[PDB]
Amino acid sequence: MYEQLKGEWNRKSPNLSKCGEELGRLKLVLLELNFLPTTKLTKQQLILARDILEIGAQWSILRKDIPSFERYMAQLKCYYFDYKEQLPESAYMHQLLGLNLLFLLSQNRVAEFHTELERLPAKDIQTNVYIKHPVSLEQYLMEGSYNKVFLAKGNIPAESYTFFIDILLDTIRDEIAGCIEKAYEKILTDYAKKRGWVLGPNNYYSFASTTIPSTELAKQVIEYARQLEMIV
Amino acid sequence: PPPAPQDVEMKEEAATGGGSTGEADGAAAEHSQRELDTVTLEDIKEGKEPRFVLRALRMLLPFLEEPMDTEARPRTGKAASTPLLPEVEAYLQLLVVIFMMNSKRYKEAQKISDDTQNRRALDLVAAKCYYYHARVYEFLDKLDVVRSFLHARLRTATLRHDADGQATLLNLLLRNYLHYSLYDQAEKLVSKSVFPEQANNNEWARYLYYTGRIKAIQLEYSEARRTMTNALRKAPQHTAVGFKQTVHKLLIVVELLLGEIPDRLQFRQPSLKRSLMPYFLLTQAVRTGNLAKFNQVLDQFGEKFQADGTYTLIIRLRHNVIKTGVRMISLSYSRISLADIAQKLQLDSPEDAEFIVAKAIRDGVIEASINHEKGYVQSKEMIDIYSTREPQLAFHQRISFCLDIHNMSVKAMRFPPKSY
Amino acid sequence: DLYSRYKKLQQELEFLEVQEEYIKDEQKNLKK
Amino acid sequence: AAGIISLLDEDEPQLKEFALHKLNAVVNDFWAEISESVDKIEVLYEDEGFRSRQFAALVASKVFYHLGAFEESLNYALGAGDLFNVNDNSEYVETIIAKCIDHYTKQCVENADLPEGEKKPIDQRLEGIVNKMFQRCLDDHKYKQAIGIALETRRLDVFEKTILESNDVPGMLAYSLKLCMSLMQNK
Amino acid sequence: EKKQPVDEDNWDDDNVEDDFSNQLRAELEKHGYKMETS
Amino acid sequence: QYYLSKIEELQLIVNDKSQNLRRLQAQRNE
Repeated sequence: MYEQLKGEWNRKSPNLSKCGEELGRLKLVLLELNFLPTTKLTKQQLILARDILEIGAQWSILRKDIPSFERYMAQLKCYYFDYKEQLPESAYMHQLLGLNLLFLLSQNRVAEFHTELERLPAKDIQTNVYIKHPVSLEQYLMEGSYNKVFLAKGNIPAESYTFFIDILLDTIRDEIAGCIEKAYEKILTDYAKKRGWVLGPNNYYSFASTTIPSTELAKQVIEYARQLEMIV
Repeated sequence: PPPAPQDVEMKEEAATGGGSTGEADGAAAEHSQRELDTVTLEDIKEGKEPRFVLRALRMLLPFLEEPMDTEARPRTGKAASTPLLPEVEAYLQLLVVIFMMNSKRYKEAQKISDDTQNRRALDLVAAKCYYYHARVYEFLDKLDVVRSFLHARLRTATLRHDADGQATLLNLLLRNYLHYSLYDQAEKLVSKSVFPEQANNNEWARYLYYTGRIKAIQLEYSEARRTMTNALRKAPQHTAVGFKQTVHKLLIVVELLLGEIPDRLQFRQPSLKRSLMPYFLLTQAVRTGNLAKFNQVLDQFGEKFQADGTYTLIIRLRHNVIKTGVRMISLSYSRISLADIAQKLQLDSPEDAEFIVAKAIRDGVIEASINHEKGYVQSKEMIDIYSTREPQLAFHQRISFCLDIHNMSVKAMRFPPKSY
Repeated sequence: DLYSRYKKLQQELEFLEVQEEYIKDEQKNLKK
Repeated sequence: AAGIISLLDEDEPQLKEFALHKLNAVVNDFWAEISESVDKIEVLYEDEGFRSRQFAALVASKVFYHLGAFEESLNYALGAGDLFNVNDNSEYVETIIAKCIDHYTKQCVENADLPEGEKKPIDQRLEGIVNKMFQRCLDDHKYKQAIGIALETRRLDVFEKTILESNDVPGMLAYSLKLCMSLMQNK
Repeated sequence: EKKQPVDEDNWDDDNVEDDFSNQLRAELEKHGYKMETS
Repeated sequence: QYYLSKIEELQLIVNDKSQNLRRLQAQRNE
């Protein structure tokens, strides 16, 4: 009962063929029980399905599939949202949570990034090294991550986020565009060639960078409004 | 002797109830408020009361369900809403609360069946019964049954009459989780209504407090400052002991994060220092920038902020301190030497200072317009602010709004009832 | 017979508003 | 609630039924989720393939309680398909159906004053629920209420058959025309 | 509001003290010494 | 017993504040 789900974690899946069969199974799992409409025995069932569910993102992240990654990850939070007093804490919970946190910064949803941070005040504190790397990265982001881009990468090579850190790294910030370079500062080829150069907008950075009557129309309306009040 | 204070204090309630009944068919919101205030300051003042509330008109627990069982509408609602005041003030905290909520549920069942004089007295005393629900809740634990009923009653609130206490209760539910529940406010954004009457005038400020809190969670200081200040403006009552100290803590920490450096000459209230001095220490540290002292004060006062739902904010400010300091330097000069500013802010080296300045170009301190050359940092503040064209809009639209706010006039001439 | 009560209430409301607009106009005129 | 949106992103009729179960189970305990998923639910609105296609309008009507848009509830009921009649009474379903009934009466008077014909008929389910509530009134034997609906409905058929409310003809059945004289003007 | 637990001679001068609370180490006199040393 | 026919009455009664408005404007006219 609920097989072909726990016998694959040990070997995990070096290949991707297992995705199709696994995807069919979760449909059965979801069919066998609605996510969480409200039965602690079903909760005992739920924890069984949490592993594949939480493993669900691990496959999407493995194969670079954002649409399922977001979808699967959202489900796990709902599992954690559920009271689930019996919920047995696992080291995975902390590891997976940081992956969202690291991704959230990746998707420049900074407001959401802090939102999650305040959701785990007891986790961050000083322990939970698993999620300590993203916060350090975030602090570096609000501070000069540009210099600290490789400092945090070297601060800890891995925290079970070998791929997790990869998304952030390849998503290099480029807000520095509001400056002068390219024979005006010359430093900050392929970068100087992308979309012709830098990201594409503006021009060569070395050469990159009153009227009452218009006010008349706008002011006219304003003045009448004051009069309009004095009607009655 | 004990009877005499009771014998004088528990009889004017009869006169107030008589007035309420007489005006019920007159209809409400012009006399009820006074009776509600009397109820409140009787509750603060709080035996034989259960026997004296016996079926005042005909044509503890057993005393609770005796009256209606005996010879028996807004007055009945008020009586059913204020039998729990004795235990409430006494705060027995025992199962007797579990004996009280059924009265509330019965009152909830009673009021729901009523309907609008009820919507003008019973509807509002519904606010205090919800207050008791929440109290009775937090005593044991939070629950969304109140949330479900409130959400259902929102549609009724959308009917002829509307009270806004429901938003306050929803915020109460949000804060129960506190830093954990953040989708709740996401909902509150869209669900927000006008409720401009502000009839209570305390619910408005109350909700503004937590609105400022949630806004500050996402570091939206530009408007968080103004909303928190406006909320603090509407608090005439004493509300001193541990009541406004939280609001002040939030406002001042938010301000410090933004970059402004306050000074205690602002508030320095007698009944705040003992609880707010940790913020004084941290702000004093920030104004200078002694990181060692900052971490010292942080680890010393680990609690409070942790217990005040603000630990994360200070933890993040621990690096915004640099921007806080740079605000002043950018304000003072008009053509800065990058190396000199680097020395002043003990920065690493010239390229680090240039990068920091660029990062600070964003929005806020006057533009830098760094030239990336000998000009280094320019920070050429805009000039011509002289009520001239340059402040054409700046010193015209300000007055335009300040005068269009004269709608207080039309309100005033639309207020006079001039009975008969 | 709530229907009749609603009907007469509506009649009173319309009569009241027409009276109100008339009074507004009369006061405006008397100002001159 | 994030499961709701996450599940909806998935494409499967069984997934749609699970969304149905959870959402009709929680309508207001989680509101912003559906408030933002309005897009997905409304695109599913018009889909013959969706087994519970009418349930999309059911969702609209049920969980637009916060969304006060009256016309929104009107179209939600119009597309409700089957569940509109079933919902005789509940916390707020009764309110929305009553609002739909009053709007239907408004439309009836509006298009009936049009005397030359070619009046755009309203969605059939609307007059169906109107007649169902008329039957409930007949069961309650509220002749005055029934006739009042009939006249405000501007349909003389219901006005005629209202005489069967009690079938005694003491008063109103034969003497409420005086009341009509008193409180009406349309010659 | 309620429902909230938490809780010149000594005023009108906090700003002055804090503004230079760190300083005064030179009393303007060590300042004079350093100045003349120039 | 549809409530459709027992809400408009409350609505109109509430709206009757136009009566007080009429009183005030009558005072001005007087």
